[PDB]
Amino acid sequence: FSFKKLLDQCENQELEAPGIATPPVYGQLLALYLLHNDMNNARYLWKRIPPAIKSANSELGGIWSVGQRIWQRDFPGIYTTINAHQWSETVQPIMEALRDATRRRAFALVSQAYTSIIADDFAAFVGLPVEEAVKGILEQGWQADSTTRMVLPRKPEQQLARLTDYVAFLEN
Amino acid sequence: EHLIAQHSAIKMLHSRVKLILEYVKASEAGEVPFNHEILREAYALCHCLPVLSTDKFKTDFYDQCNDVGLMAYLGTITKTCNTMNQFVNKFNVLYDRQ
Amino acid sequence: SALEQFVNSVRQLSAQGQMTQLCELIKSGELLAKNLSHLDTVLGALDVQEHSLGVLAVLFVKFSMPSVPDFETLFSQVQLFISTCNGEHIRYATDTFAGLCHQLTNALVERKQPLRGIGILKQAIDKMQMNTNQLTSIHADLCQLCLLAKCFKPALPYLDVDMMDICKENGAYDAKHFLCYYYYGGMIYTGLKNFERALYFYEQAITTPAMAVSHIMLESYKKYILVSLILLGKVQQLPKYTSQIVGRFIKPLSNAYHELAQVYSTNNPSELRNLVNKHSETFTRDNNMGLVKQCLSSLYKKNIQRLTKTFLTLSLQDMASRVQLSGPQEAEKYVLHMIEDGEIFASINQKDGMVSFHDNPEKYNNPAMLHNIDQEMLKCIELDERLKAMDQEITVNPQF
Amino acid sequence: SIDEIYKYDKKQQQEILAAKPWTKDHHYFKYCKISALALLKMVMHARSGGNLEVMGLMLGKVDGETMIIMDSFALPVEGTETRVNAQAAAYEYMAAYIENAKQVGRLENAIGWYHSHPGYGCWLSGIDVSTQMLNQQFQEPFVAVVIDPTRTISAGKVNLGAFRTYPKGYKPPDEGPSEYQTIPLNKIEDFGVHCKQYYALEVSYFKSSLDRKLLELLWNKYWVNTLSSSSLLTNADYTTGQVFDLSEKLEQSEAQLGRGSEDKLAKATRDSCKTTIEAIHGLMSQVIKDKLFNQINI
Amino acid sequence: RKKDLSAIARTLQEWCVGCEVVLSGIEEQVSRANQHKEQQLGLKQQIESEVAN
Ligand SMILES: [Zn+2]
Repeated sequence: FSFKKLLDQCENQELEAPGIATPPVYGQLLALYLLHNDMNNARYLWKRIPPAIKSANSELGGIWSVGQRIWQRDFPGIYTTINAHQWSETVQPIMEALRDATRRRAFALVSQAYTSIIADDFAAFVGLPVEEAVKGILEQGWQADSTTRMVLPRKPEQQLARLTDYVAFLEN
Repeated sequence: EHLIAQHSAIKMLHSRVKLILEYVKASEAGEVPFNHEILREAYALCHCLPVLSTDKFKTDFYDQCNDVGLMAYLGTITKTCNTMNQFVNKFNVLYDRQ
Repeated sequence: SALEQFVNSVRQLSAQGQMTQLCELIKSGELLAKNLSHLDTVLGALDVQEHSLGVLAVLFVKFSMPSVPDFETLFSQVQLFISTCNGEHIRYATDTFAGLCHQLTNALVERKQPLRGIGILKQAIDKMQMNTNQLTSIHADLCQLCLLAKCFKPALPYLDVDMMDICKENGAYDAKHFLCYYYYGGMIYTGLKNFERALYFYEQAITTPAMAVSHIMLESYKKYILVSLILLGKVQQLPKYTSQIVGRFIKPLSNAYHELAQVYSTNNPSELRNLVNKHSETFTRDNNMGLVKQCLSSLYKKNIQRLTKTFLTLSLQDMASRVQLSGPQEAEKYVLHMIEDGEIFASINQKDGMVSFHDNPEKYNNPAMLHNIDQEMLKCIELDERLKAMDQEITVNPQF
Repeated sequence: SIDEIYKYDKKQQQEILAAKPWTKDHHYFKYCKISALALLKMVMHARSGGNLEVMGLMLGKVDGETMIIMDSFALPVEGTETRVNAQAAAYEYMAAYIENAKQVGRLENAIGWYHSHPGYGCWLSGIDVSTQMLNQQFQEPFVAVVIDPTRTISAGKVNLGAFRTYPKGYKPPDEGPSEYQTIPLNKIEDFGVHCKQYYALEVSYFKSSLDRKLLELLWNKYWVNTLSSSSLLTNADYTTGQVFDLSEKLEQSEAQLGRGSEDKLAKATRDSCKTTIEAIHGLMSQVIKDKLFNQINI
Repeated sequence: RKKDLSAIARTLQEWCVGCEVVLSGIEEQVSRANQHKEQQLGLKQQIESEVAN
């Protein structure tokens, strides 16, 4: 989706810019490279960030802390860090986009690896409150449990040129 | 030189079922006999469509092509290994006293 | 005077009649007079074609001040020479690269890092590297940069090419050039975590005829150890056709490293702690913070991998007791990041405390299988293609 | 005319038969004009012969500088590839046949030796090199008509070679093909003893326009048969025998290139690529039928 | 089965020709590829032969 294009173009162009490019756009690229949970070359380029850029761009330090809690994968804390500082129109919106995207990442993978869990557990692992998860499972029809809140996550020419290649090797 | 025997037999029966097609088209067209045993067989045919959807042959053909393809993989082996041996020869030719 | 038809050579007489002067003998200057500003009219403007042989042999009698104050001005027209005048056979453009750019290289982190040359300058870099992103020490500079300097992007184009076609051929290269080459290859695919690619780079370059040992090469074999042990489930043994004195001399220099290889079979925190404190001199010698818990990661690699084919499910509390794991809830935590590792057959049973194995590597049942194999297809295809091409050229061997 | 070469001028043919150009030069016969009777029962009687080696008399003639194989085929016999002058014993066939073939205007006479090494060729081995050499000093114009049945099974082409062997006293001149061929243990030594004592004839084929029309019309209803092969099931075991044989040949290429049959490594790479191509093209045709008839969705 | 007969036989003609044209495009891709294989290896062998002298 266009958010990824935003990431890519902002990254490469902001790189093309420097004396030193936009520190605000620096932290914006920070969130952008976070968008995939792409954290390690993220810290890498963090370590090219000029220090006045880091401390001065307070959203930059906030986002860095956010990626910190990402490495915790502490979901609600990271959600809060989203609304620690707010860079609308480039970050806070993509804050939301990345948030929902990786929330769905957690959705899929947790439901997959699910055997039994209080749905509240992962609901807090996606910011969803108790009966928010009640909605998510009932609307999804997933069986919940009393005394355990255990879910039931369900999880989900061509050959001619082949032949040409076969000849090109075999028959050469 | 193989598939042209395919091509020849297919074109022969192609003329056959094409003459079929032609006098058929005439049946519905006009002035050529109206029988209920014409297409009807065509219905049988369209239920003769791709035999064995079955996943049975699907796995079977994964089997077949994987076999031949790993055969060819080994042959990526044969080709480049013959190349490699000739390389080691000429390495023992000029770099060395073979 | 000194550039009467010589600047006329670069502008005009390059690709001309008996004007084969500059290229063949392979820079912030190229003439050191008061008119160092007149060093910047038109040289990086047009191209680097057949004007090769003479005038460098004519003009190697100045060879002073390759670092004139044109750090942006003649730098600008050399970024042009990148773009505008990239050239004919631009390998020998390593000259100013050698003389100046490494010169310039010396200043880049000396200022900050390579601020200004990388992106465009790869234009004539690749105009230099004819076909396969062919090997040069431009690789060396920029990739030492992307390794240590926090700028890893411009060779992301060049990441896993089977680049070849180096130039010895009147120098145009250096042992250190490839040394650095697979060296930052190792260190970066470390940091980039494509550890196998770089481990490969190491071994493929370390069987090279080696008689000079370097603590640089010591960092090389060390990090190789790091990957080959951590990255693997157990130890690798290599094609031992490496150096005579080097591969067998650093091998006892790898004393602690063979013993630590044994340590990979050991599973003891305290000893590895002590050895890490020992080699911390290397643990942070190039801002390689974290290597010790890289080792710890290999540790829990062994843990989990053992656990893999043991059973279907256990008292995972009791299993965490089993596997020297540091935290049952924590246990599923790193289990589930293995799920982010995307490999594990595990599952999330809060209620029963159940984690099962699910043994679905593949069910041989895919167009995806087709894709794996078509990869294999084209890969082996071009493999045999250059097999036949190199065979072809072996046909070009003279009277023999 | 297309029928101009089907014309068996018994006059002209038996004239050049008694011509004896070979006694002037044993390399006179460069061509081998063949009518497809050779292919006919050579092929299907090497294949129908199972693995049983055979022998006998070929129909034919001579034209210009050309041996002519009007006939070649197999026996339901054995022993060829090891018989002391095998072929002779089947000549009783056209000890009779050709005779009253003249009663229908087949005024031809006997010209050669039909035969087949079912599965591994049509030629004359060590003892049959005694056969071949002795008989070409016995029977010249004589030929080692060479085509392999199972080679022509997994090969898709008729490697026909009319091998007038170089008689004793006559060495291979400029043109001695000497088709080197992988021989079993029985006769590989004697082939090395006699691999360069024969040349090949420029084996052309002659026919009528009716012949071409018949083959085309053959294809014109055989194509249905074309999409009904199922031959990957046929000789997958043959591929397995090649598996073993090839690992063995790499063993032997190993043993050769160790210290110091010429370059068995390169020959083995060659033959491995070959047989893999063979199995792969079988898989080709089979996947062809499969994807076709199985991608017919309603 | 009174009459889709016209439409029946013509849908038949349709799909017959459709599989026919799929397979015929295959046919001429074959007249490309290993006919291209003939030309390619012939020329490559010409190169290899001219490599000698
Ligand atoms: Zn004999």
